[PDB]
Amino acid sequence: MFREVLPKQGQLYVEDITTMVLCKPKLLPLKSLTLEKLEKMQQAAQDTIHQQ
Amino acid sequence: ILDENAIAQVPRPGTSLKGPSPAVRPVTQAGRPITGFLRPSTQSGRPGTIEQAIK
Amino acid sequence: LRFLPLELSEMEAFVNQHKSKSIRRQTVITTMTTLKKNLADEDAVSCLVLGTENKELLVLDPEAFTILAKMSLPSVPAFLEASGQFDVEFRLAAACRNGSIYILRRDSKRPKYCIELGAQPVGLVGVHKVLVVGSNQDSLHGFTYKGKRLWTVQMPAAILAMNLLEQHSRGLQAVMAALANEEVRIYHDKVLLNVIRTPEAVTSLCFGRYGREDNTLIMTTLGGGLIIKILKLNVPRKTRLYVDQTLREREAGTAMHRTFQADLYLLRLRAARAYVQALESSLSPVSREPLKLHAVVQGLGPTFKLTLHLQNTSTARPILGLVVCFLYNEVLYALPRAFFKVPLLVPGLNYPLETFVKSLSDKGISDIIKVLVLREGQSTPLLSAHINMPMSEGL
Amino acid sequence: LEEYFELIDHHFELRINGEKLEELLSERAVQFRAIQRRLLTRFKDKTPAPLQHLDTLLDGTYKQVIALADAVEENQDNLFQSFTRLKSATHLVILLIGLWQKLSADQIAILEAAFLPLQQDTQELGWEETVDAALSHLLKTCLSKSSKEQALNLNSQLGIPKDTSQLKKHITLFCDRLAKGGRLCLS
Amino acid sequence: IACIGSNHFYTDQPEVALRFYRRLLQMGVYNCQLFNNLGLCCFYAQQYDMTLTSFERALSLAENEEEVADVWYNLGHVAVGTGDTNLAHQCFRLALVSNNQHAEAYNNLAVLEMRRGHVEQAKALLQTASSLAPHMYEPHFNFATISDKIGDLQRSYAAAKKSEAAFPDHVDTQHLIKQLEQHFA
Amino acid sequence: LEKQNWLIHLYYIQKDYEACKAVIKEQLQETHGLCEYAIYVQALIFRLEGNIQESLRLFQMCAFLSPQCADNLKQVARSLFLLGKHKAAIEVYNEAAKLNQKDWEICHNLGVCYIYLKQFDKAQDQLHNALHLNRHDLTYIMLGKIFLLKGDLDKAIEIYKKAVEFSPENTELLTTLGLLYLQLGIYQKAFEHLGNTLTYDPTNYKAILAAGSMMQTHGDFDVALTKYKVVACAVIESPPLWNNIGMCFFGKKKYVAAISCLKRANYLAPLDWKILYNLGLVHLTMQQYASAFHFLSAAINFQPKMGELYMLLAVALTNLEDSENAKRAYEEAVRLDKCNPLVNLNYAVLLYNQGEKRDALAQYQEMEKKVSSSLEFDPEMVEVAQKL
Repeated sequence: MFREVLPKQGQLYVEDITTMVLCKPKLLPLKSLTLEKLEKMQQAAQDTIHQQ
Repeated sequence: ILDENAIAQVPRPGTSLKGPSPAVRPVTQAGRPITGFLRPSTQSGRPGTIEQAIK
Repeated sequence: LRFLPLELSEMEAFVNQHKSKSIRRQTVITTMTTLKKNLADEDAVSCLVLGTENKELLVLDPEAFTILAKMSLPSVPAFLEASGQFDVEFRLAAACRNGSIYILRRDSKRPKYCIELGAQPVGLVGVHKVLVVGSNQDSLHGFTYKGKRLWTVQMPAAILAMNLLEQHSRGLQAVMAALANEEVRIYHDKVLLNVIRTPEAVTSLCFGRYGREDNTLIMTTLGGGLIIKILKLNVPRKTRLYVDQTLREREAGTAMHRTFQADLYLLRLRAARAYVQALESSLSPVSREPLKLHAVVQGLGPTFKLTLHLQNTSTARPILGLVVCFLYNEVLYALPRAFFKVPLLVPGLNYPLETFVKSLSDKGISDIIKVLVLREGQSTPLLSAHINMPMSEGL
Repeated sequence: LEEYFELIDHHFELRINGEKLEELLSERAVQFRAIQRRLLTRFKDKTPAPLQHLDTLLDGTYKQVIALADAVEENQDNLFQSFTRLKSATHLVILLIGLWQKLSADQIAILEAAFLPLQQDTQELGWEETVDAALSHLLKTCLSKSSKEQALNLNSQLGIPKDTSQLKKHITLFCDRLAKGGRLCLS
Repeated sequence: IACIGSNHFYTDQPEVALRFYRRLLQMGVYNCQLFNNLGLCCFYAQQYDMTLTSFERALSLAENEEEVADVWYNLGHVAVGTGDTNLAHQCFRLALVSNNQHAEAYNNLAVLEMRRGHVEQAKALLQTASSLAPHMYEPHFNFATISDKIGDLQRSYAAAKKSEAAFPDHVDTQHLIKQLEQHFA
Repeated sequence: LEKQNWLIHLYYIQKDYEACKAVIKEQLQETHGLCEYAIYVQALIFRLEGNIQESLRLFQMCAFLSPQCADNLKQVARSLFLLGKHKAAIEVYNEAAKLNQKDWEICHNLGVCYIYLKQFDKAQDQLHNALHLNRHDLTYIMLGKIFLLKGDLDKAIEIYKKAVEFSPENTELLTTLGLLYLQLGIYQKAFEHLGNTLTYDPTNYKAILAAGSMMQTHGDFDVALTKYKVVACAVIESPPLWNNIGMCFFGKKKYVAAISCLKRANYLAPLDWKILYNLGLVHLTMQQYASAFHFLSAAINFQPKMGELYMLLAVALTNLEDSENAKRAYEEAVRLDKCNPLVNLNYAVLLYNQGEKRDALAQYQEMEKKVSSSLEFDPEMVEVAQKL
């Protein structure tokens, strides 16, 4: 019945070093209903043009 | 660009259409952080010249 | 031999073969500082601290023909070195061309430095009480001898040269302040008088007083005239959602760990799969054998400008034999030269190689265009790129 | 190296003339757009008003724009002819350099890559800048041993120059440092 | 719901945003955007069981080549948050392979390259990113940083000034510009 | 020659850069060149702007005009060194030196060039010369940088002490010497020099960070928290500051308000192993064991040659129903750890809980060979001893 002991002290930065930054995660914006309808009406014309 | 309708040319900052910093929120232009819910009325900034808008 | 007036071409070939040597002297100056007490004999002077262009206020002394000191602590050039040639408190006001004005005292004492300016200072005079400096953030700043801002004044444009006239009380008269769009602007510090357009530029504004009157003003423009015209922290907060989520994590941590490791394994699998498929089709515009290409499309209308930005990314190694081949739908787009050699790609330069795509369909049809960059001895593309051509907006 | 430079200079004079014609066409187009916006404003307005000969200024500007467009077309054709003739000349010059010294197939291929970079000038990349960058690099990594010159004269950029003297200096220096016994490489 | 959810996610409250997006999930909305958003929220709200399956549903639902590229970009973000920079390398390269004009993928892949050591690759990729999206500040700042690290203070100035033009209230850009303008005298 | 003299020196001082530049195109025309100041304004002024190409061209012209002038060669080599070319900068500084053998600038610049060229013998000797001619602060800084890159702080402490000896008001020297004291065992003179810096500049971020770090190390987290409050608004988004603040809040048992700061710092720098290690440690202390493994594995993938990382990964693992992985992780740790007995004690605990009691004695003996302050690692030391 022994519990493993954890260090109570973390790692602390002692100087700020210029590191190359990464771009940030990108939440894909949702669409409206008018926009979806417009895109689908734009692609349906293409489909009928190709299907003739 | 080619259509001017706003009466005031340089109105007070806070009365014209023409938060988290770019270090957190991704951006699309110099400002204008990315939005949720793209709608087909979104302008999200405007270009200065026809050349910039084309290129 | 070549100062102003001589032949500009024929005697410049005799300068090299003669080369008779020269002398040296003190460098180019703008302003000085001198003594005032033993002045009306012009030989019992002691200190001569003059300001040059290399911000070197050399302190020369005629009692021993020596150089006592040199003031180079700004090491940036002053505009007007001494706020009106001296101060009565001897708090000499050097003006750095960075956005700071110093209180670097006479005979080079210890510096007090007020950096508190939004931009560089333009023009400095003094009335032995205040420091009226210009600015470029559309204002002026009246500092005291110690560094406290006594009064600032707002102006619409940038300033070129100011002054203040004689003192009746402790500095109470008008300020002649020109602008940067040919305008003058006169003030009583609090009350406004004039905005009209005389001087294109100006050197100095002083007295013009004749006949023992009160005040006559002079104005020296740069066209040539001499004008006289009178008119606790933000630490975030966590809601019930956070404590419920942490309780779920504390009670079901093992299942989360296991399922996240399974998901990571499947993600590595699918990423390796897609990477191998891309390597097969050679669809990466970035892929020993160093290159980088991306294709930009510009323009509405039936004719688009398609510019391929290609770049060799290596320490120092050029790429001799490469060639670009376009893949399009020959019924929708009319490419003049769908295949062409590329120049010798020097490591580090972005080569824009452009073409003119043209939409042929009378109806708006947007079809992809592939680009393959490949060696001339090989048949597998070195790399590739894709471009979704926009709609035609034809006629 | 002397009847070859005159073709280069003709090509570059045509290029400079084209850039001037285009920067003039820019101003003419801006004038036309401004007068057109004025006329559109007069159109949208209800109240009648004299045109104040705005239509005449529009016609004049339109004539200027058409003249400048035709001038730019003719300059483009002349530039293309000059480029083809220059390609023939540089072909001959590479041939005479590969014969004048016992140049193998590898160095001849390097020279053909450096001197024959493109078959059409464009408003972002032309023959001068490209061959100049290639020659500066070839002299940098192969035919030079002083770093002072390597950093002062032997630099490479892809912007239209204001004079052809650097290109000609580099070509003469290339032939010279080949004469002394230099040889080309890649790494 | 989408607007308040985004604002809740970016002001370091991803659990409330995860709730706001689980609401849209509960109301029958079935997109590629919604599921990628749920993945970002689940990962950053520290719910590692429902994280990657959401990205898988996203990649499944994506009716484009830019949506697929954004999902692979976000999967690379997940991977680089997990460590194992090779998986993030592959995900960023796939985001490039899907959408060639994806500047964030270029910037992150150049960051990982310079992490490996290949400086010229990172320089070229950051130049491409800053050419595609000038309004972003990270490619300019990184290019200026690496240049200043090797030298070339002219390029460092031309890049840090564009960084300040993109994100004018930055901090490291200001220190870089101060150091540069100090080196010039 | 130069009739105007200051005309084209009036718009420039005020940085007008229009009339002063346009005037050049007119003044030069009237004088037909050979002014020597119009070109000079274009040069140094050009270099003041971002452009360092036209500055190099005009310094080339000034060197051509005066072939036997050392300052012009110095300026041309400096315009080179402002670009990436350091070998050519050295070869021009050499010519600038064979015309003047008594100036410190040539030697200092040769030092900083040979530094970028990784030639440390020549750089070191040249900077020693630059000191002997005229001692300057930047030469001392470059010499300290050489002695840090090449070797040890044993060679840099002397140089930085001798540097701060005179002109002791430079914040860079004080702060760097204090940092190098932190890098060694001394924590007292480090505090002395950091306070010396803070007297001059109270809001010095680079010094406040290290002072708060030192404070956190010896308990008293509230003082470091106030130090960080001093500079929080100046740098509102900086991963090191928020990592130190999260460790402050983790010190005084504010585990949630520490996870918040640490996750915020991790979002702003996903490649920084210290924040990942801290997140893993805090999620271990919070008994979550599912996130702890994730962040510790990330910090392993970012700095794999560490001993405590594998210990904590094994530690959590033990609670994730995976004991074989904990075994191999502990083996990795004990192989890769040298001077931390906590790893040995925890592996002994794992072994004894596995019912072995045989290799638990081996890990206990390894720990007792390694050895001393932690209150709770003392008891488990004696409890796993007496029960074995």
